[PDB]
Amino acid sequence: EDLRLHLLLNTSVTCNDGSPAGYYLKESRGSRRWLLFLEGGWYCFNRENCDSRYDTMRRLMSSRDWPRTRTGTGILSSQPEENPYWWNANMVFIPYCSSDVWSGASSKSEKNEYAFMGALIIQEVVRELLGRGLSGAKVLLLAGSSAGGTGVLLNVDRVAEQLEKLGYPAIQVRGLADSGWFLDNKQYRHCAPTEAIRRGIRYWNGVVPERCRRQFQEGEEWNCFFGYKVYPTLRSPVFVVQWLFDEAQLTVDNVHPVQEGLRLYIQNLGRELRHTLKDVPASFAPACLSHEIIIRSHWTDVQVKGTSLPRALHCWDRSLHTPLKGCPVHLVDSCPWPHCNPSCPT
Ligand SMILES: *[C@@H]1O[C@H](CO)[C@@H](O)[C@H](O)[C@H]1NC(C)=O
Ligand SMILES: CN1C(=O)CC[C@H]1c1cccnc1
Repeated sequence: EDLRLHLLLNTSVTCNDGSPAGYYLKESRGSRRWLLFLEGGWYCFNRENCDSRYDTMRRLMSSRDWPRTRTGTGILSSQPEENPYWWNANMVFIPYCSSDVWSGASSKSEKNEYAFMGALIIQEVVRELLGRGLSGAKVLLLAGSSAGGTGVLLNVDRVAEQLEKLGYPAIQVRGLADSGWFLDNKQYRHCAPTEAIRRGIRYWNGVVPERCRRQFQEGEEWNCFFGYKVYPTLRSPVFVVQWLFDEAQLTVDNVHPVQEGLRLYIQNLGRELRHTLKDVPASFAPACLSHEIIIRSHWTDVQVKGTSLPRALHCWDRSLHTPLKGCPVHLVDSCPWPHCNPSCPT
């Protein structure tokens, strides 16, 4: 089940500390499908808080200690029983070592203690994979969880543009954003989350998709980190997986028996998330308190309206060949409290 580490041949494309970035790959020679998964794990946004992350979360800032292999799990598993959706695909795990929500385009230098190269890491992984078989692909699914899910939204159209400009117009680029669809909502108690993104973008030289940038304009690029604002600007097909009560959303909202004020807050959050997905035709949004799903081994277990996530993704593939009989692609729970769906993870 193992994916093998390859450090980037272009060693100018680096993790935060200047060590080379890389990717883990398991090829499937009989397949023209490629799954490129972006790991998540928050971010850091100034010298002091990146230094702390370097002390105790160093694998998210450096390749120096990465293992030579990783086991593929969930959507990265090659076992049909664990991955009914894409078990025969070529599998790529791209470690998150740039701490920039995959948006950065800044090298380490005499003025920069850290490199923030997430956007460039994605493009360099794609370039190097073209020499390893990606050139023959029919579908490239850029997937990701948490900050990696936001990274999908920020980067899927740039991957599509890169392959067009390199002369590969037959590769269909698509996105799968898991747990990366956040609300810039009012907190339950008062930390300034949107301010941290704004500061981060300046620290990272962060880049956002061009059409979204042109809408919000200079200084307001932080808006494009919020799915409901950036998604309408995207041209590539994007399937959105989002728990209605995402634990990271609750964290940025300062939410941890439940009285009326908090009950109303939680119910309003789920309703707002539901509302932002009403016109997202490929989506899976269960009424659960959880965080991430697609690379979890039991990702097969959750269902919305009787349809599992692997089935919904399979129906999405069919829709991209009018709605499909018994094969839905838009699956959003309507019940208003975490675990009102009996299939929620424990
Ligand atoms: C290596 O990466 C750097 C930084 O992204 C880029 O500017 C440069 O063109 C790359 N070199 C090659 C040979 O691909
Ligand atoms: C990008 N994000 C994560 O990786 C988890 C939480 C989310 C976020 C939203 C708003 C402000 N800061 C962070």
